[PDB]
Amino acid sequence: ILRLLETNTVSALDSVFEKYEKEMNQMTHGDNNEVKRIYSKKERLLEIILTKIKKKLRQAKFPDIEYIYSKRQFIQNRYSQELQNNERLEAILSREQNLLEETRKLCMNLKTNNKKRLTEKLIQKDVTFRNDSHELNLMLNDPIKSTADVRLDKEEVLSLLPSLKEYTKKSKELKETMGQMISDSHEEEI
Amino acid sequence: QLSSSITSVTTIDVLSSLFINLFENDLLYKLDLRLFQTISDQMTRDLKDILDINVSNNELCYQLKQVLARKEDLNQQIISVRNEIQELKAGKDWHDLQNEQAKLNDKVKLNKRLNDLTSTLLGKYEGDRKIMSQDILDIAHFVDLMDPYNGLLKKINKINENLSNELQ
Amino acid sequence: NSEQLLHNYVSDSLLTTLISFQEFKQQLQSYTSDEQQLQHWYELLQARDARVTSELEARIKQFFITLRSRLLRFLESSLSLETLIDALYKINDLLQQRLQILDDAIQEKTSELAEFENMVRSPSAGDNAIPGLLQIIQSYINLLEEN
Amino acid sequence: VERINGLTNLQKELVTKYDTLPLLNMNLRLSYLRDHTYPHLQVSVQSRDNDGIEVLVVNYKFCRNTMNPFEIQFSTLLKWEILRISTNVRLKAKQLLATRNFQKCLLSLYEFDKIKSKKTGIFQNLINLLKRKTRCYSLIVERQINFIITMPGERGKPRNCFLPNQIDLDEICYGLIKEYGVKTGLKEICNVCLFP
Amino acid sequence: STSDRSELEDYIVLENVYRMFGITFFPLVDPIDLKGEIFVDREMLGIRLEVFSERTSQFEKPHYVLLKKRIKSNSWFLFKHTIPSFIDVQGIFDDTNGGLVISHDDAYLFAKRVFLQLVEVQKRRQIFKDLEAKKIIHDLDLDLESSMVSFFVKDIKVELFVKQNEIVSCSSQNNKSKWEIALLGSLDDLELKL
Amino acid sequence: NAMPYTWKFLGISKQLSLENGIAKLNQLLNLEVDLDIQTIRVPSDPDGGTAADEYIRYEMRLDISNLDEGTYSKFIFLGNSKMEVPMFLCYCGTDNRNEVVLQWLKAEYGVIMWPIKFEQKTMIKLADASIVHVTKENIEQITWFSSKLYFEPETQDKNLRQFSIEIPRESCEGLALGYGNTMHPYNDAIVPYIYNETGMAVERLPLTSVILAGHTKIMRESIVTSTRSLRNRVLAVVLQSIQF
Amino acid sequence: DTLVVFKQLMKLPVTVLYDLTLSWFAKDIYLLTETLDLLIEKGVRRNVIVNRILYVYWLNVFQLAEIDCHLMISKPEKFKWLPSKALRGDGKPYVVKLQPAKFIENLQTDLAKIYHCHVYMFKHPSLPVLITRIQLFDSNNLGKPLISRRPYYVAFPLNSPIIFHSVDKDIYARLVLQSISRTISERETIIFKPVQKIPVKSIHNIMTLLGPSRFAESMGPWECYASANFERSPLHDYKKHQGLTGKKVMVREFDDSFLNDDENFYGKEEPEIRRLRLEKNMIKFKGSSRYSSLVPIEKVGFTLKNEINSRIITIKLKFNGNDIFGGLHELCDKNLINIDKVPGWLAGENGSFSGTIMNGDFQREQVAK
Amino acid sequence: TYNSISNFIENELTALLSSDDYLMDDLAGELPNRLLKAQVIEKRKDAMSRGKQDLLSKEIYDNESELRASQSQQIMELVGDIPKYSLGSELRNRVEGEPQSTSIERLIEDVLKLPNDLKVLSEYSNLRKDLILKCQALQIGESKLSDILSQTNSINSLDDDISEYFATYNGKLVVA
Amino acid sequence: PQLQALVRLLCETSIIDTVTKVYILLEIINHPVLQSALCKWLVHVYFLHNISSSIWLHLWQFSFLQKWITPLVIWQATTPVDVKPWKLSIIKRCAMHPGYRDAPGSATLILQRFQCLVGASSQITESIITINCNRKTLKSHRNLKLDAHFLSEQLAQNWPQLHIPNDVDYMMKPSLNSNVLLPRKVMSRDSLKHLYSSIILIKNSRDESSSPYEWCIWQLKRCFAHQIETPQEVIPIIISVSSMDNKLSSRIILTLKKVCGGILPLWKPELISGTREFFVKFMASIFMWSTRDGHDNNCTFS
Repeated sequence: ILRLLETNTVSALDSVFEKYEKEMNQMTHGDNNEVKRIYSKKERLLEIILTKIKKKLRQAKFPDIEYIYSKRQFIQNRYSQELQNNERLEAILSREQNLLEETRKLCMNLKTNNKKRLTEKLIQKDVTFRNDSHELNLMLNDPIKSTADVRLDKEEVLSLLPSLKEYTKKSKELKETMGQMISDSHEEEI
Repeated sequence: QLSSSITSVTTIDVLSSLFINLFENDLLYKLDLRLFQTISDQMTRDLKDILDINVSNNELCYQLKQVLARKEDLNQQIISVRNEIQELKAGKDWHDLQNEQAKLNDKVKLNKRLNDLTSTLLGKYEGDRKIMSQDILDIAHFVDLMDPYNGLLKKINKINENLSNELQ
Repeated sequence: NSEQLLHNYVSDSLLTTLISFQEFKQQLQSYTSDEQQLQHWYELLQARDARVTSELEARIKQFFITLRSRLLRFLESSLSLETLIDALYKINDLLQQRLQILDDAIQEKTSELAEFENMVRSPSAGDNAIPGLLQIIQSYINLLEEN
Repeated sequence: VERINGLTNLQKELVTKYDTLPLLNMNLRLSYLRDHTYPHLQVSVQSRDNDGIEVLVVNYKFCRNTMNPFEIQFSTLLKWEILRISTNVRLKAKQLLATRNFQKCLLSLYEFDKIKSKKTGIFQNLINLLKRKTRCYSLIVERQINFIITMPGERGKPRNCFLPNQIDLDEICYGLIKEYGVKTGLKEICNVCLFP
Repeated sequence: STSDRSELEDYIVLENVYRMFGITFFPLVDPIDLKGEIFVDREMLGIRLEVFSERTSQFEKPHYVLLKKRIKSNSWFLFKHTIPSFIDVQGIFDDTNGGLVISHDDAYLFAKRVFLQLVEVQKRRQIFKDLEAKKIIHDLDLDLESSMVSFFVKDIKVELFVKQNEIVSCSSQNNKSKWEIALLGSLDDLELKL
Repeated sequence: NAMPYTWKFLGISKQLSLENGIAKLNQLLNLEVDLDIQTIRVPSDPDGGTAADEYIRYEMRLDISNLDEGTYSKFIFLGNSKMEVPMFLCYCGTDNRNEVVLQWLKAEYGVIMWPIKFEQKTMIKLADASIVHVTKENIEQITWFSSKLYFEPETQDKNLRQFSIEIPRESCEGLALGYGNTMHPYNDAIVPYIYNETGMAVERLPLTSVILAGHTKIMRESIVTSTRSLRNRVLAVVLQSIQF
Repeated sequence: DTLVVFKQLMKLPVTVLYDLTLSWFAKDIYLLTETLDLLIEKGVRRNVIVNRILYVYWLNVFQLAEIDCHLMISKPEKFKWLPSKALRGDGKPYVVKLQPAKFIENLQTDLAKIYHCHVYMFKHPSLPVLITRIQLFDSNNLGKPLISRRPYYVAFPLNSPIIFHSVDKDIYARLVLQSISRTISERETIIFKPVQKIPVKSIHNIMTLLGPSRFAESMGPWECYASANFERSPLHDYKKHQGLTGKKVMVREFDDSFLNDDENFYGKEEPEIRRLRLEKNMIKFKGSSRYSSLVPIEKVGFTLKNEINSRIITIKLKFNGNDIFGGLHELCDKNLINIDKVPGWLAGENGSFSGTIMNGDFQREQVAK
Repeated sequence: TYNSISNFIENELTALLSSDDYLMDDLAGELPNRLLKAQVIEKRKDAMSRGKQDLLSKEIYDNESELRASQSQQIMELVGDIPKYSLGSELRNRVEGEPQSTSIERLIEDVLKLPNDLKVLSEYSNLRKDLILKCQALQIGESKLSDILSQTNSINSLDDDISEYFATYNGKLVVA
Repeated sequence: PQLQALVRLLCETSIIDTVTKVYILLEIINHPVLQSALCKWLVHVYFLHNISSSIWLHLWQFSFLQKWITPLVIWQATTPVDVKPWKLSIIKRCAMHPGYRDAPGSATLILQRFQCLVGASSQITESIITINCNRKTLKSHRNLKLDAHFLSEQLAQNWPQLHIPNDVDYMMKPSLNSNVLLPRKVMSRDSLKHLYSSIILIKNSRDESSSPYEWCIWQLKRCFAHQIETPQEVIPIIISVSSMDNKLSSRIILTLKKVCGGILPLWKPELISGTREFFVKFMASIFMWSTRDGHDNNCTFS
């Protein structure tokens, strides 16, 4: 019973340290006591009776604590971090289910836009441009898609454009003076 | 099992109680008294604590394992959520928004501009009787560039063609 | 960490104090034997297997407290008009950037059409062009009229 | 079960075509070529030994136009000239051939012919309406819908933006040129001329 | 013989000029043809696809796009081809005339669309990999279609992203505003910056 | 391969009728076993020219307490004297009694034996012989199932190994009626069909094992079925196979 | 662990690649160059290089120090794939992509599973980058390290519609795919990769089969359009003999079908006609131990919905094998299948798509897993 | 039952003493070995023990408060339901400066501003407006270059109608 | 007395099972053990005629093999092992179906084995005695025609069959002349006959021939050495001389071995032709001798 005697020795020593704590507690709760040489001799007598009981227990050998704190705390900490991970993933599914019902609401709003284009076409009930625009070739123009109006551009027209349009009007009057000469060539073939 | 140390604790309690009877038979002894009953009850609840702590950890191990399976439900669940939130921007790319800007501008914006223009020129329905002028750089360029080269060479070779008519 | 705090609370600051509550009944009430009630406390509340009752309390109360935190999450789900004006200003600014880019490239197209052709076409003269044109035109018109 | 070689006569190889390659010459190459690229082409070879070569690009929709090249090597990387132009275009062709690269050039000259053709093909069946219609140089004479033919130095292939109570007309015509076809855009402009 | 061997050589030089025209068609038939009278019930246009370089001023590996007569009704839907799939064939195909492509001219402008779509890829690789790669010492590398392009200017690493010959991305306020530019401005701005 | 009745085949040198020494077999193995003897004039639909249809399938009917194919172990011995090899031996199951049966069959008659690793034309012929179901009117209707003509051509380097051809029952009737009418649907339609489609001369092919659906697994030499019997025209053509 | 890494590091060659690995693994280093110089000339005791560096300079930050094993067993081919398109809700694809923006999905999976690494790579004949991507997931036992469970790969080529991720079909596999869906979005664009053909083989013969190659459909009887092996350039007299080319008289007669299906006899022909049979085979399956394929297709299943007499005619046709179509000219050389009536779809031109053709209308059968 | 389960926990804790001296099971012979003074001492004990439930009422609210605070650090660290994206990188790091995409995303942030995330980074919005104004000056510079390049052509480049009409009519009448 | 007689043979052997198996099979005609069952095959031939043993072989084993049998080789090997060292009944009965399936779709590899069976079968030429020249000449002719017919490898197999059956039949005639009762007259007959057939074969094999050279050499030696060791064939001196115009064709050919054979034929001819008549046969023989001597005075270079 080697492990039995070892655990008994360790547990009795832990009880001896807690006995020292209890002896200090009784000394603090005592009238006037400061020697404790009787306490040390009592610890010696306890060790003597402990060895005698160890003889009696090794005779009747009829056939782990900080280890317990350690393994218990090991699995507690593992469980706690596992729980932290759980609420993290719970946070992320809460965020994305919030997002799922958001975009689901917006696709229902697109369905309301379907009913609204029915109503908005009901107020006034009255494709091959790709094939033609690449049959010939043409260009398109889009300074639009802005909710604020763009005819008030004359804020930021100021950079070079009014000077530009004045000089183009000057060139327009110059080409009018050049196109005076067409008076011969109006209807030379009509 | 722990019944052995339990029996040893019982024997230590009996002997410490005999010494307690001797001490309290003559009275000092308060310290020794609390010493050996602390020995006794500490030994008891410590052996009791370690054995049922073995039991408790041996079960909450597998309750932890159950919450690991709960984590697995989390991962499958967020796969499904992220999946559907992904292809829900596919049906929003789809026909809904497409027909929205395919008929919205069609029978709102352009028909707005058209009916505004018909309110203008139907409101002055006399256009063939009033103006017809819809009230330039391109005509400027093609006229002012067809004149000095093409007009000159066309005229001089047309007059030389008249010379070919005249001699021949 | 929260579960760590909660079992540390329930184990330490409750059950160790309950054991202290047990042992302070020998010391200062009287001088009697004062242990009979201690073993009857043992024998009676050995249905509180305190480790197991503490862990069951943890695996109840920590969980519904997290449910309560889920409840009290919801909080959101003046002077901003200046930045709203700044945003509308940048809206005009970039719409102007697009429109000015189109007008810039169109004017550049007019430039590349006009300047290069009119310069390198007649070998860079720009003399009195319409005068010579009308002169040869009147001469050719007189020749054709005589024809 | 014979084994002759094959340079011509469809029937023979059209039986004995167990491969899949380009078919072969006889004319069905060049018939597909000419008949599915409509204005024509002529040559003469002028070998050397490194090969000066001519061509006669018969541009052919109604009024002719042509061109002629210079030498190659047999490795096909040598240099090229223009030696005959028709005067329907004088200097816009030199805008083009200012640069090299005959692929783009020829295509434009080709698609440019198709552009002139479709320009006329729109103008005749808009003139067909027998109301107050009058005639202009290159646009219309009613109420001034012009449009350029740029043959630019940006993208290599000629693109044609349009022109049509001024800016209003601009965005309206840009709108209506997205629903009912270009061949009917004149019919639409007729509609805003006919009733109002 | 040599009686019409000159005639054949004339025809193939006519072919050579017709294929520097670029897009061409050319008949072929795959051996699915029942009946020496012989039916052909599936016909192939077959569109060879040829690009002119400048840097060598050659022609390349031509591409090839060959469609075929659909069984039911007089159509031309796609068959095997080869242009590398960073260019779509299928969508830009059936885009034209609703996928309902019958004549040869709509087929022609189909291949035209493919062609110039191919060729400005060739043009911008012909810009990068030649001109400032060799004039400027440059230590260049690039993508298959030239879109992440990164190099030394002479000194340092600059990435830029390209689109329809217009620069969008760049890798300083100096740097960024000098280079969100057009392609013809790119070589000029590397001339200027030094 | 989900059906029990395994029917390895065996040929006979010369015919000897059997009812003489059925006491001898019943003597040697001590177990009463019926020998049935019955004339059938297959082609029972007479489109075969009526040429020596004396077909007397001897049925060693091992009729004991039915606990196995080692208990029900029926044999069929089809004979025709006016054909050169006269007679073959089928046998079902997996019994150990069959060994001394055939051993005695060698012994008491003095006949010599060989198995039949039969071939492609064989497999196709009896394949569509399997689907003509026997009617009591003897004008026999045509069942249909779904073929799964597993091959296994080795080539060099195991490159091809194995390639199926599976036909839905619908398409079986399709190519039947489009032929049109026959009693030889496979060689009349289906192998002509797939020759005209995939150019696969399945006659010439290294076939290994046609499965027909839920009903047989014709193999390289060993027809397996899901019936305690073999159809008589099937037995006729497998006699026809080995002949000359 | 050390057994596993020894199974890996025995597959390696030695030459100087071990030297460069251990060089940056060691990031002493002055005279470590003179350790490794001698161990270059003592590059002899080949297998025990492993444990000696694995003990001298020796699962937390060590991951890149082992993942170069993947970097260099990319040398061989052994493992598998499967492809996946990249749609946008219209059938338009793209994968135009700047390289280093992979911290994005690094952080994005790090929001959802624990700290983690993935080297990128770059193959050096074939121009993808590939993402060896190890999911560090767990640590449990019922000891402080974490589990590197399953290196899932995503290789994508430059500028394709296609990526091909590796084949695991798991709740971590699909999770990483779900992440890499969204982290390549970047514009609130919509990616949602759907799947193609299920089986596969290795890298070169997946990208030349499909992706950003020029064989998008060029293979089968058509590789003379893949290569440009005729009609060279503007040249002159090569094209004259290219207009003076050979051929068999492989007559398309039905009587020829009687000659081929029926009418079996002896050799009775010179090596010319035997040659012409052989290149009928060759031109049918390639287009020119030589007798393999170009590309190992591994198993396919074709289908055939004819309609005949206004009535559907349906045969299915599954293959197996270790490379088919090379197997089929090695079958057809034996004059076992009668070559002129071999249509294209089982001539093998589609590149391993088990499609369901019907009256010449080959398809793909989308068929998600 | 936040502190109520613990309230029943401490109640069942003291109820051992309550049921013990209430039955007086050992207390019947303990006077031999507090008549009711023992139970008086017992509820003295339990009134002392209610300090623990005072600590419950403290620490439960402490825990819930700090977890609410952690939730506050979460919403401050993540985007507060703001999926806005390339500015959503731009406010944290430069990537490339795509004026196309920054322009277009700038055409989508101006939706319903007054009619979160750190007052929506008005400084980064001002930085983008400043950068766009810098580009606007960069474009206007080339506009001035075009103006000054076109102006040097106009100055350099810049009766007989009826006379030529009479001459052409005379040509018609003298040739036709 | 065969009950106790074969039991006495059991007293001289150790194989009771085969004894009782004779008294009641395919085990035996599959295979101490092997020689003992061989003696059982002999004993079955004794106690039978040849039926109950031989019928196994001479119908069913080759007539599997004409269709197919698996190993295909050990069966035919034992077949020849049985019938070759045994009865002319088995021999001629086998040879009937041999010539027939020869004229029918011959398998051209089994017919090699049947040719070996004939090659020992001086039993065959023995027991026929009536018109073997009919049967064997017809078989040789059919093989020649069909060899050219599946010729037009094709030509090499034509060479292989039409020469190998020839060599085997020549060995058969060699055995016939070893007996030579009336087999001498038939030996002259078939000897000149197959010599002529191989001569026309060499007319289809003039400048392209491989094996048939050895065949004609075999024929010539089978004339020559037989006539040298047996000078009793003076009525067959016509046959011994009869290689004249064929010998022109034979010296008309590398033919080193052919010339060696011709030298042997002519040398034994000049030896045993001194007893012949100096008018008709030996005049032609010495004429050939003079022609070959002129060929020798031409071989002094050529």
